[PDB]
Order: sequence, then structure tokens, then C-alpha cells
Amino acid sequence: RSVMTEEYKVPDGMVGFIIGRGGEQISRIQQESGCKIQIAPDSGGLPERSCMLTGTPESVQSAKRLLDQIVEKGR
Amino acid sequence: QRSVMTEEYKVPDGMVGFIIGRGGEQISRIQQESGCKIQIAPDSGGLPERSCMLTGTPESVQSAKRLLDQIVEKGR
Amino acid sequence: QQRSVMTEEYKVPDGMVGFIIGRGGEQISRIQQESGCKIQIAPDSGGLPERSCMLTGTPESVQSAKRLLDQIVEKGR
Repeated sequence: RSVMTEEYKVPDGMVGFIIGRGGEQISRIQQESGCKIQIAPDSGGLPERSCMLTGTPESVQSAKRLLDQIVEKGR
Repeated sequence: QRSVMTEEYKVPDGMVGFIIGRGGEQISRIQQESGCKIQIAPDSGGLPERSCMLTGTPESVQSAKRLLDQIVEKGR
Repeated sequence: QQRSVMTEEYKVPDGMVGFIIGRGGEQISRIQQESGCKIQIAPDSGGLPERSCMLTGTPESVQSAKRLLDQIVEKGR
């Protein structure tokens, strides 16, 4: 139940959508999950972009589900 | 020159939004690719160009200019 | 050491995080600029001795960042 940090991956082509205009989408996901979500700035041509998630295990799992939900809306 | 340096640079005012990209994802990426910090002023005050401050080694600063040009050359 | 930018997990001592970041974030801003590496630090270690970081850059930049971070840690408090 202590806070922990996990690596996670999102599609490079969805990063802009995940963050959203004015960062409003990533602010929503962090609030809804109780997780800090930090996204790397560059994939260097690879298909995924690394993220660091920090929260309780329950919050981290929630953040993964919410990120997946955004990706599943596509572009 | 080897050391990091800072200079002024200009981009078209009408390209600023495109350069930054949704969620700032494009400007974050081109800074990482070039090694150059790219700070863009918030307002042109009616002028056609927007001022930017570029900080990096000369090689990084040149790279950033090339990447910015390539974005501008895609237009809208 | 391939050419492309890559992302690595890395760790710094929890008790050094403030010193690494520096007053007004000036130190971490500078070492990122010097190394060419984005250095993202998690906000909380949850009682563990190390704090997770994500380093993004070319292999050469990532190694430079590790050296600069080690140099700061080796100055201690």
C-alpha cells in the first residue's frame, strides 16, 4: 500500500492526445487515478514512449486503465 | 566553439502553435533531438515573427534551426 | 552506443534529490543542458532509499548525465 513507481509505455503517436491541449487530458487522468504520470520527451524512432507512474499500487493500476481508455479512442 | 551559448532566433508567428504541437509534444521532442533548449516568447505584439531563445552548443543550436525550418516548411 | 535517443530507468538516493534539483531547479536545468539528457525524477520514494528517474537521450548523453549526477551525489550534503 506504500506509494511506488512503475515504468509504463504508450504509443508514440498518441502522446500528444494523452497530454491534450493545454495538458488538460493528462491533468484529468492524474486526478482520476491518484497517480503522477511523467512522459519521456522523445521515442527516438521507436513505436512506444516511456512513462513513469508514481502512486499506490491501486492508483498505478487505475492510471494504466485510464491511459488505455484514451488510447482506445485513437485519433 | 565547444561551450553552451544562448542566442535569439525568430519563427513565423502563424507557425508557433504548429511548432509547439498538441500538449507541447513537438517542441519537447525537437529539443531532445537537437540538444537545444528552445524558449518561445508568448506574443509577437502584431509583428510577423515570434522571438525564440535557443540555448545549446553551436552544433545543437544549428540542429534546432534545421528542425524548426523543416516544421515551418511543412506549413499547415 | 547506438545513435538514436533512448529512455532508461535510473536511480538516485532519495536524500540527494533536493540537492540534485538545486535552488529554483537551476542545477537540474543546467545538467540536462550540459548532458543533452532529459532527467525526470519521480516525486516520492515511498520510504525506499532510492528515487526513480527516467533518463532520455542518446547513449552518449545518458552516460554523461549519469556521470554528472554521480559527481553531485559524491559531494554529498
